[PDB]
Amino acid sequence: RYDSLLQALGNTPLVGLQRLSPRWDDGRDGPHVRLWAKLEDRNPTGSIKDRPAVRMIEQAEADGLLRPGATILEPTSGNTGISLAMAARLKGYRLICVMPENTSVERRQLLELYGAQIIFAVATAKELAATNPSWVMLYQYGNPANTDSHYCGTGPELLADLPEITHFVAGLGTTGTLMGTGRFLREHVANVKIVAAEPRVPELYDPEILTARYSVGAVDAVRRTRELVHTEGIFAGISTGAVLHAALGVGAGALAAGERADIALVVADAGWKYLSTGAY
Amino acid sequence: ARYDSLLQALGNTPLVGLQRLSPRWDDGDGPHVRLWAKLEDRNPTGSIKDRPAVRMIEQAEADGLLRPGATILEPTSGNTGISLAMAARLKGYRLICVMPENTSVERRQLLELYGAQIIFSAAEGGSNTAVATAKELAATNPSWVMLYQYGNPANTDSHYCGTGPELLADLPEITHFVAGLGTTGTLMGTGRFLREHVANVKIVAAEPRFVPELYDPEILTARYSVGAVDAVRRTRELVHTEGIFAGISTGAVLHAALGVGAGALAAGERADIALVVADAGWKYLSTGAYA
Ligand SMILES: O=C(Nc1ccc(Br)cc1)Nc1cccc(C(=O)O)c1
Ligand SMILES: O=C(Nc1ccc(Br)cc1)Nc1cccc(C(=O)O)c1
Ligand SMILES: *Cc1c(COP(=O)(O)O)cnc(C)c1O
Ligand SMILES: *Cc1c(COP(=O)(O)O)cnc(C)c1O
Repeated sequence: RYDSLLQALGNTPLVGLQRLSPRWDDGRDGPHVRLWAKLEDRNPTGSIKDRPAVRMIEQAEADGLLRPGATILEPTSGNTGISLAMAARLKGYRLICVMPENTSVERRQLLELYGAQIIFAVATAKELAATNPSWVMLYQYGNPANTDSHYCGTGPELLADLPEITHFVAGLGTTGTLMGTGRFLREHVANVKIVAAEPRVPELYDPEILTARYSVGAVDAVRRTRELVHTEGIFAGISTGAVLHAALGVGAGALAAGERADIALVVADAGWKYLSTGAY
Repeated sequence: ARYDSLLQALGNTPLVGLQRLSPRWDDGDGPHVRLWAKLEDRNPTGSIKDRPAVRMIEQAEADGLLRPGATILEPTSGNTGISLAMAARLKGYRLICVMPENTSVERRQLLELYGAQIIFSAAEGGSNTAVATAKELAATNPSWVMLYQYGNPANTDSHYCGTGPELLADLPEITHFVAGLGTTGTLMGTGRFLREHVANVKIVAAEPRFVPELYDPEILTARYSVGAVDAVRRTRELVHTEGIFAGISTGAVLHAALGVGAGALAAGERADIALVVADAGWKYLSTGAYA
């Protein structure tokens, strides 16, 4: 038990996708090729972003860059702003997000609910921060604490739950998830594969880390999200579907090569905020 | 630990202290009065109903009453439908939900996504009408299996064997348990396990301003009615002060738990009060309650 919602963060579960795996059981036909989904919607605000956000705020607090009542500014497409907004409420900070306008209304309403101000993006944010040296722009595209939240949280957990791991599949945006988790995994698990999926350059990006990079179209992503919820029950956001497409490629490949695989993949958030789009 | 199936990643939900919101968080001018939030939005479909939906099916499975291909029928205000819709996809069953039209669009959406048939019963009569409609649909077509959540003891048992033990493990110093009073499973099963293990424990109900066959009034200390308006206000207050983005029934439980908390404070008595967050705010956004 916890004294704050902020502590009820991480230690997310890992779930075997038996129905969707290319081959769950070892058989006379070859070794298993299993997909394991890690449910990051199970964090305080519904997404993996609670990890880096919280750690970024705590990290600047400790660096002495924040004082109560202070204004925090972050460019975000939604999830980090929501995470940050939650944390700024409890800690007594103001939040301003710089966001693209083609975003789902659900994001707006949660930002508003948490008391965030929205300006309808990195460049914009950078300009405003230059204009207001009072403000703190944690900057998820370059803040080492993004990568650390994953090196120190996601990665270790994944290793603890899946020591037989062969591949890790995540989305590539700020790149924190793959740089943190991936470097930790490569530092502990020999010949481990680190696989991005991106839509068809931050400062956190390390080119040495990725093993693979699938580009995934929007139609494939949506299609795959639906398959996931039809077949495993998992009500995931759309990034998960791009991720899952790239997991089925690696899987198909392990199946064809008769090699054993256990393929951890990230469910970065749930479908809730994507409903308005009518992709579900 | 890991799970071979989403069906297993269920229960063992977190319990978090509400420091800002508890009347008196520090035991120092009075003993403390503490609110503890058990977060049942941490469940496969984001609701406490995962506990009972799963256990009803499995227990039906056991008793011989189900074998896939089979079609389940259930009346629901949404949460139970969703749980059952998810569990029915994995187990190879078809689902019909009877649900009133007043319900939020988000519930409809999810139900269809999981691919349940939904008969929207008329708003007039609420759940009585959703239930009566299912009984009549059951009466045509006896092959459809109605688990019946208002009377299936696998509902009360899911909380007796899960929710309760989990509470007692995390908050052994517990003095009250507050939860909404719907099918009555949560309060009956959690309340029965706790009365057995914790002497003097208070079981407190919240209900909105027919009697389910699960309902044993012996288990309850007190029934608090709560208006929608107070529920919305307390739900909003919960996010503003503790960051917890809860559903509206959680506001009603919060409103009732502060009553009890306020009671303990004013009499200088220690209270450690556990309240259920039955679901998150996601399915309530279209209502406008969060604007
Ligand atoms: O990169 C993604 N999502 C994503 C979607 C599809 C694919 Br394919 C890969 C990643 N999200 C993201 C990236 C950078 C910042 C934020 C943010 O929430 O502020 C989110
Ligand atoms: O009783 C509630 N919610 C509720 C709302 C306000 C108050 Br006060 C107490 C409970 N939900 C409920 C009850 C019975 C069945 C279902 C269902 O999801 O089918 C939901
Ligand atoms: C942030 C995010 C990603 C990408 O994670 P990064 O660590 O930023 O690369 C993918 N999907 C969702 C839903 C996200 O919020
Ligand atoms: C079911 C439910 C309740 C009440 O619980 P019962 O165990 O049915 O009495 C309260 N709130 C929500 C959101 C629910 O789905």
